[PDB]
Amino acid sequence: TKDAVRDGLRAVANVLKDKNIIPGAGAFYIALSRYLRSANMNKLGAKGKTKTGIEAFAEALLVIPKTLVKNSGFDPLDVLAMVEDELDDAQDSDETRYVGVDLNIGDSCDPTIEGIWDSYRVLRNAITGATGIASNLLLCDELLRAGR
Amino acid sequence: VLAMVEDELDDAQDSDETRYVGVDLNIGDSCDPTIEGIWDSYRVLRNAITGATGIASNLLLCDELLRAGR
Amino acid sequence: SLLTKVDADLTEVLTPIVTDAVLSVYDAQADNLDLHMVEIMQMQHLSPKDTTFIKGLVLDHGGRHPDMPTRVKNAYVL
Amino acid sequence: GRQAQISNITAAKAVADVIRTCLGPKAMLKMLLDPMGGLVLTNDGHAILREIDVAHPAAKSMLELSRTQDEEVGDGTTTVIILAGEILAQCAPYLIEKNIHPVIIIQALKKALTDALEVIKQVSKPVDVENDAAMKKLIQASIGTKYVIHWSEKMCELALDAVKTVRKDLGQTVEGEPNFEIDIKRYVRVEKIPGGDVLDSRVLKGVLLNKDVVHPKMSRHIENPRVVLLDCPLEYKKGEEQVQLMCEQILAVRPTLVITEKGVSDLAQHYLLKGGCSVLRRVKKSDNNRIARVTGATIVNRVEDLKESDVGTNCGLFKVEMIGDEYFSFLDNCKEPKACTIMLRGGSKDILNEIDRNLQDAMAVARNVMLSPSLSPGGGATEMAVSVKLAEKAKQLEGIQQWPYQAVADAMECIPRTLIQNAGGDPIRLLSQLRAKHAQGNFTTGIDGDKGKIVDMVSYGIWEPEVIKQQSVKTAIESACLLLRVDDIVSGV
Amino acid sequence: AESLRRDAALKVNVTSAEGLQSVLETNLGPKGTLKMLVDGAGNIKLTKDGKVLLTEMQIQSPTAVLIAR
Amino acid sequence: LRELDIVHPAVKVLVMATEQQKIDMGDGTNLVMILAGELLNVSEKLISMGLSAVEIIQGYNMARKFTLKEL
Repeated sequence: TKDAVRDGLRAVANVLKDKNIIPGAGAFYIALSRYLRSANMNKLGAKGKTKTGIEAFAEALLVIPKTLVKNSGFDPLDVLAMVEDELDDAQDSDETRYVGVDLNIGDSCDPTIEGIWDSYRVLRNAITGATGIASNLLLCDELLRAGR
Repeated sequence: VLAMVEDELDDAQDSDETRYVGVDLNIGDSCDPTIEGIWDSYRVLRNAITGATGIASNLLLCDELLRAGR
Repeated sequence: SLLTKVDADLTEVLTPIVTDAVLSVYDAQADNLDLHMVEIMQMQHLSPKDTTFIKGLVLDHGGRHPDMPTRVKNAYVL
Repeated sequence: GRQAQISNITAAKAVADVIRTCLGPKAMLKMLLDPMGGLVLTNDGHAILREIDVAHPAAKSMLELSRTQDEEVGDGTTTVIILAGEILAQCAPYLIEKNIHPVIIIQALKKALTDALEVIKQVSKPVDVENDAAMKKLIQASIGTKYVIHWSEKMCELALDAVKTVRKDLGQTVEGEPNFEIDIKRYVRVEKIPGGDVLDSRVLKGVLLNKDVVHPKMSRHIENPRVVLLDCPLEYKKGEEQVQLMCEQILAVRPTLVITEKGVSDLAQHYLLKGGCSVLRRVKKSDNNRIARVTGATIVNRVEDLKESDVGTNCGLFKVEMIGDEYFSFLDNCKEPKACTIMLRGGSKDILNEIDRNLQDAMAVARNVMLSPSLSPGGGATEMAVSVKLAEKAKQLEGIQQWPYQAVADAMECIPRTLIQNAGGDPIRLLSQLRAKHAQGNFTTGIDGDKGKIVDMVSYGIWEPEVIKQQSVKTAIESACLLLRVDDIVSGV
Repeated sequence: AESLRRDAALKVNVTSAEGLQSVLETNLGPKGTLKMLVDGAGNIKLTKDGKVLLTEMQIQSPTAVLIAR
Repeated sequence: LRELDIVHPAVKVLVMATEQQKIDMGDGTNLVMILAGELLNVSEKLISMGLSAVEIIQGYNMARKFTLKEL
């Protein structure tokens, strides 16, 4: 209980400080992974060889919505195709509609109606933070054992 | 070689024409297979794609390896 | 944030407590917020379902006399 | 026997095995596993080598030679080890299988070192040492990829003012000519100043002291204070009126300022108060030599021996005005007293400590351009261009040294191949095309680190001073020959 | 005197990362699992916080050290 | 339980829950330990059947509220 209270106070602390809010339940990760995949294909302004490694970053952002449904026993491939079908109908219309994963029912959901929101400051340092940590692990070719 | 071929095929669609692209092993870049002269029979590749699809699919269909008869 | 760390049955109890905890101590202005000003008391006696929010401050050792009054409304602190 | 010669080459390769990918701006990060459970993720080449525990004694020799180069120059530490490490690899079959005498190989490296320095002088290009805009893209090599990248424009003005002040041409053939005669150690010594701003940082010429006034009521502004230096402080003399007599000996010239190395008792403060002179105690001994050079007061031990020749000329201001909640003292003036004191100001002490090491390394690279008025192409262009000239000069030798001489060209091509292995491209395809571009391209074709495609260095303008390229190949030969001089290793006291 | 290189690390680093990933994989989300960690103190503590999990367990693998930071 | 040496730390969870019955009400300590042990046996078939332990916990929370109203 003490861990839940201290985590709740620090989560609301960033709500009053930062005026920006992001929806949770995988709404930010699914939209970002789909946007980055179709952005570089249309623009083609990076490189031909670099887009190979960029695809690995886009596919690595879909593990969070697949993890939430994995603990509940739901098929991660079923819930992934249902969200993509809703995002395709949202791209045709010029309006703005957000889609998110509903863990209770198993289908998609509107994160604004359900009320699942995540802090902007937490998710802003989550992408940049996990980038530098995972990159440094790939830069070590050989393990160095010394000092004794 | 994978990036040079994919970038060449995309530029051929915008130019409104038909240009075949292939891998040049000697130079390392792409090549025109009609000029170089590399051609494969239709019956060879028809049974290759169909044959490799049915045999490889049957390998994933195996639930368990049973040992009997000895 | 609450539904993650509990079984979701305690969230409905702590929903009004956590929400009113920040808004009461923090007046609405530019200013800033301080989480250290919010006291945390731990008790192993009562069940977690009966927990409540404390707007003021609580102390450990009180005076023990049998004739002390149970409830005192509008008391002066000196 | 021959077993010790194999271990010498193996120990040199084991040390270079770690820094293989540590060469170049694209160098990756290494993980050092400590026996206590700690890890070091820093990618610095010379910072890891000091923590590496080695067994074979030749590996300890590479650490001592790299430590000497680390003090002179900030970079190029891993360049010498990789270059000297690949020489033993190419000369391994020549020393053993070909049965070549080791001194012949050592003598061949001495003749190859002389021809290598001549090629470096030919590929060098003239550069203007007095151009302030030209020194910006040079010093930037030690600037970029650091926190000082935003202040780089202001960092160049702080470095050029310190180098140009203490440099002396003195060109002549009589007593010998030091080129610009730069002294970094004593004169360019920097003292950090807490508080302030980095943009407003200026180069002061003089000696700075943080000690404030030792008397409650004293004049905070003096027109022309005269510095008086002494050793024995003002107090009652003891064996291993007297205090007033020591003050009258200083007042014989009626000075307006009194600076004492050690502390000052409260009795001497009242005697010098009526004389109209400030009292300043707590001065280090190392600064006393710099104070005499920025003032001219002769340092004297006994107060009774103080000479009248002391002068307070060339004193800009006495202003004690508070900076950073601490009273300071500024002896800076409008003239150059053959020295300077760099004043570094910032928004915290952690920023000042980072600028300190960065500014000293920035001026070290700046001096490298001042000492040698020439630049060499970087990014493996210099290493490949020399290897091309080595193949042409190998045909005119006509001797037994021709075989070990050709092995040097193979080691010269390992540095540009090192940048390619970290680039991710095909090393065999790029080295074959890169070697052909130096013949008809006037050694203008380098290697681009960010992109990875072979391009010319005239556009991006990547250049490094010659003294770094000279000391890199000079130490590598001395390091490779030293390992070949030891054919046997014994133990015991 | 050969130029052959090795991996020996990334395959072990990813394998060590996949082991730590599966520990915190089921601990993420409101539908996740709550795990008990007791090291030497005889004090039962159950929390899904990823930082508390790494501080209460001593991991010799160098891969989890950077993740702990 | 206070006089027995517990090895597995998972058993201490039931021991700590057993003391909750003795301190407050003081009666029914055997009803708490025996019933909690059977809830794991009936859940062993559900964990094996492929029903996730998450919905198993959610099922007990819905069944607990239905039982308290019938008491």
